[PDB]
Amino acid sequence: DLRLHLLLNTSVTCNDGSPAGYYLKESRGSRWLLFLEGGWYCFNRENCDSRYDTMRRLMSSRDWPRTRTGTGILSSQPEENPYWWNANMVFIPYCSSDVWSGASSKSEKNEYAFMGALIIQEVVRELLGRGLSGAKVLLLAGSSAGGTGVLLNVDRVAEQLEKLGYPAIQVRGLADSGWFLDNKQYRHTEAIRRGIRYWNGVVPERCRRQFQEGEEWNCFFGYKVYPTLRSPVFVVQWLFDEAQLTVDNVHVQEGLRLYIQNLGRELRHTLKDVPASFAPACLSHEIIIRSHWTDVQVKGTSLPRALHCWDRSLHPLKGCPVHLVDSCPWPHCNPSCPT
Ligand SMILES: Oc1c(C[NH+]2CCOCC2)ccc2ccccc12
Ligand SMILES: *[C@@H]1O[C@H](CO)[C@@H](O)[C@H](O)[C@H]1NC(C)=O
Repeated sequence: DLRLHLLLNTSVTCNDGSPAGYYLKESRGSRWLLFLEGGWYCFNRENCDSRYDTMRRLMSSRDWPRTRTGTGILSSQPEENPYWWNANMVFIPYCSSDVWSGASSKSEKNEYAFMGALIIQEVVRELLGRGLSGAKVLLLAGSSAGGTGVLLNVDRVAEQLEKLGYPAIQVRGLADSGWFLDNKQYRHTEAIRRGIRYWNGVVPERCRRQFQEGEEWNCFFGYKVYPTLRSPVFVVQWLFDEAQLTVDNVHVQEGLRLYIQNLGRELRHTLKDVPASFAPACLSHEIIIRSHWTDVQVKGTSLPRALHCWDRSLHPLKGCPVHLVDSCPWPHCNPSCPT
């Protein structure tokens, strides 16, 4: 169980103005995993109002429970988490509906607050007083919108710790199911463009400088923002991601067969030069906090093993690979895919 702490700076809020927060389980014998929850987003007054009605835990802390059970990479049991079972564990709930990009308070012109980028900054600052000041490695991880959130925020956390005087903490990222293609749909980007303006969204500075004003939406797509990042980032992405297919209007004859095979090939291509990555040929979505995340393998290597090999590479390795991408071209051509 991880224990809830609401932020002491009550000006850093969820969408409805309630305080944001984090769930923490300390491990005093260890020198930190900070996980960003996902859950889509909203981009105007009308669809944010709908989300407040039936997805309110993603917009408010008013009904959060006092504890959460750590699962998958957040579990403290070696049988469930061979990778980092002894680490300090943090779960940051997603209550800003902005893909963790926003920096805008609720005001007399704004019905909702969109503060995802500032929530991450404030969690880091308050954790430094609870033990993070002594850390050797801070791994910023996340699933779905939280995985895109890692890509948008990992270099800002690194800069924050450097400016605060902690140059010895190594900041790294782990992006799960947050690597999308802005491709042609099977049946018939504007929502991101509108969302960024609604949220006052912020993107990493080197990427912003490349694409310039009005084109910041580009930095939400992994294959465009990743080359601009300085922190080490491990990318986990199913080749046939269910959220990607939903946006593509896919739910089998020749036209759809070719569409699906082309999607897998394009995703494989975007990862060819990503040295730390794990990309199985499965139809699924998210994995790192699922309890059975230890089951899937690529070329004989599990995801917990690949992450352990990544740790060793940051001190190629014999029998300990870090770049693992399936080549077979159809969902479940990998026998270890989730049923
Ligand atoms: O915008 C898209 C997404 C989701 N976006 C959400 C926010 O961050 C980045 C990805 C997924 C598939 C898409 C396919 C084609 C065009 C746009 C797409
Ligand atoms: C609380 O957070 C806001 C927004 O980031 C910031 O402007 C303010 O300085 C913070 N308060 C303190 C005491 O640091």
